[PDB]
Amino acid sequence: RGNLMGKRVDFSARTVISGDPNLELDQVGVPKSIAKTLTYPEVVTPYNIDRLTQLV
Amino acid sequence: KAIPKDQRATTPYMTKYERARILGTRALQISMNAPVFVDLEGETDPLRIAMKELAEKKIPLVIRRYLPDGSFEDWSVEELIVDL
Amino acid sequence: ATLKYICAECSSKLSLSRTDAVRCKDCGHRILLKARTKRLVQFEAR
Amino acid sequence: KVFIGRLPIMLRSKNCYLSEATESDLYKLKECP
Amino acid sequence: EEGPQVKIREASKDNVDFILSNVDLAMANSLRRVMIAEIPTLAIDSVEVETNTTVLADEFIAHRLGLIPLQSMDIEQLEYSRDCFCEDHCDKCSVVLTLQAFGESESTTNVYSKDLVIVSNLMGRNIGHPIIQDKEGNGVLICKLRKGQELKLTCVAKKGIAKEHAKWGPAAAIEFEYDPWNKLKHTDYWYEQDSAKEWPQSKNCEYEDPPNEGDPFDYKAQADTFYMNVESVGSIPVDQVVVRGIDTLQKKVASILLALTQM
Amino acid sequence: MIVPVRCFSCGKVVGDKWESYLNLLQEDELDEGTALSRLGLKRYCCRRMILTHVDLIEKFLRYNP
Amino acid sequence: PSLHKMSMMAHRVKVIPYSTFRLNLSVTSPYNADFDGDEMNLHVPQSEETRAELSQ
Amino acid sequence: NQEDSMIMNQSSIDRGLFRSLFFRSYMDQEKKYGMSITETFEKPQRTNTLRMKHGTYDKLDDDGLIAPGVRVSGEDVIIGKTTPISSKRDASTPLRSTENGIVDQVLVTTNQDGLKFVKVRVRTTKIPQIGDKF
DNA sequence: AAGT
RNA sequence: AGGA
DNA sequence: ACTTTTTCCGG
Ligand SMILES: [Mg+2]
Ligand SMILES: [Zn+2]
Ligand SMILES: [Zn+2]
Ligand SMILES: [Zn+2]
Repeated sequence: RGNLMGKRVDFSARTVISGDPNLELDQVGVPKSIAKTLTYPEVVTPYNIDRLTQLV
Repeated sequence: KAIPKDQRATTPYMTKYERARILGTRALQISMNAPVFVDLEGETDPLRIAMKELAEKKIPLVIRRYLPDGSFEDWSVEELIVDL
Repeated sequence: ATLKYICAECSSKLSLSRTDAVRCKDCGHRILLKARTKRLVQFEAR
Repeated sequence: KVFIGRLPIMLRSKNCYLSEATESDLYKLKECP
Repeated sequence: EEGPQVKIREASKDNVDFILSNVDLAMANSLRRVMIAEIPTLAIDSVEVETNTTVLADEFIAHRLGLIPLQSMDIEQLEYSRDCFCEDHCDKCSVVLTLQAFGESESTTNVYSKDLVIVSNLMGRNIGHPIIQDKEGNGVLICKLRKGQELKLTCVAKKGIAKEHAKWGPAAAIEFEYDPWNKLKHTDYWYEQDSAKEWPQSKNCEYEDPPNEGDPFDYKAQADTFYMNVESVGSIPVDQVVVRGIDTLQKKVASILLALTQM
Repeated sequence: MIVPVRCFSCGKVVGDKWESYLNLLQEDELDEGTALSRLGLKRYCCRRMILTHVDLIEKFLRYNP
Repeated sequence: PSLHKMSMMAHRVKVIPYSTFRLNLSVTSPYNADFDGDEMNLHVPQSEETRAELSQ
Repeated sequence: NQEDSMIMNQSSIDRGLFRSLFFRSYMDQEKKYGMSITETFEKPQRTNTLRMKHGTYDKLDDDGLIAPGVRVSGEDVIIGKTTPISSKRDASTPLRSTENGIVDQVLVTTNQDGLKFVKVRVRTTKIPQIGDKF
């Protein structure tokens, strides 16, 4: 139950929630500190290469 | 055992799950530097590319729809209707 | 100059070393504090 | 006559120093009145 | 005389009561905003603490010091530290105040805004003098010490506006009112039995004409005439909280006009 | 715990007005209502600042070092 | 808790200042969240595939 | 202020509204190991062990303690301690990774045993921010 | 609070 | 020991 | 005669 059906995971973040009437229905406000910690692995491709190096 | 094309009985339409797994699969391949089957008219996101590939039914994938007994119906993303 | 540790109640400066006994001179009380850094701290007025 | 262990004393009790202490005494004892 | 008219009702060291006529509400409000948060003042913004033996913590006192109002008269001839070329501060961009206090007295020793001394060169301009409005000439009470309690620290006051910190607030409360007899129908009075009875009349009712019910609603009517009152904290003098505000706003509009010309 | 300089709501310098308030009460024998108003604190935000102040500092001073 | 398929929904990230996860007010009900100190979780997909699952 | 949220006057927060102090007392002691094999409150470096924290040991003085003025932050070492073996293993107490602030009071005392007893207070102010409950 |  |  | 569940998250 605790290690297989359920699991503690990576690429997960949690904080206090607050309402924003200027956000869209489908968007979630992510604080910089959390965006700066959470990381997506993008593959270097001819489409991204240029942007990707700038972020690197 | 494999059901022949002339004897297929599943939807002529594509499931929500089929479409979501095709776009995921093509996006993963397009992103893994796979050959793209359409003019990327300024396109740079592998999902948007995959969506465009599907739009022109130019995705070389085949859905193997399995039945509870094990028997299955092979349907092409070309033949599957995308009303959704 | 130099006041390593100040006593906690009488506030008399001690300046003792490691192996010079943790106790005050006149009164017992092993309490003893640390006397603020000479490397001075600055704060914004907000 | 003979020593038989140590009893934890409750603050402000008959056996505690603070019971027999004035505002000035307490402040001196670094204890909140 | 010209465009928008002013008629000052009451004046003092701390308060200007006036009436702004032949003006747009948007103009009188943009003016209200500016006086609250866009006029530059000068206040302590860096407190290098040397010795603190007080009952209060270093930063508690720090925050307090910034709230002490400093003379910001000839503030216009002090550069914003950012714009100055020195690493950190100089006489061109900052006023340096020192504060030393000690409980010599067997009684409680009080630490006042008067106990601040300017160590920097003032270049002969009116700035950095702690505002003492106090009757006994003491000014703000920063602290209190017993005996061996010493307070040693150095402070650097800089330009800044209230938009950056409320310490650079040149004005306290700004009283703003219009149409004391709701003749504009800009409000819907909540009541139990009578709107007119239950709601107290404004003092400004005297300076405007009562509605006189036997007349239709003047929809054509616009809001002009704004019964205002500006309060100075001490830094800049009342009149200047107004004048400086008027100017500050003009300068903002001019910057737009100017930045427009760059394109 | 020591008189707040400037009222939280509007900003009127209030750190000076303390001892004077404590005097208009003790020495001048006035009530709190008239004392605040002598000190020229008219808006309730300013009034509450002094009225509701608990000058804890004085108890902390009773401790030795 | 998560007794709903709607207690876990996919959103567009919007990087913003201040430490709270901001969220549109209409999405309040499905999650059952109030802003009285309620906290929330955020999981980040790592594949271009697990992403499609969320978005689609 | 919708759904149990609330709008706070920023102008007020600055004037001192809802600001609070916060203290945290980190504590440690020198442990004696039978044959008088004690631990030591000192500022360690390399010296065979190399099992030390990543935080700047540099805020420490020779007694293995910060002074009561120093602004601490990451996992900066608050108490430097070492234990030898049959040599300087690290036994250093760093500031809670999550935390940051200014050292307030450092107390050097004696344990009932006669061991070096240390308590370190770290102060911080907390200004009313956006997710803050009231 | 139920149920082998 | 405590939050929703 | 005899057993097992009960919402989700600093020391
Ligand atoms: Mg709630
Ligand atoms: Zn002593
Ligand atoms: Zn300069
Ligand atoms: Zn006020």
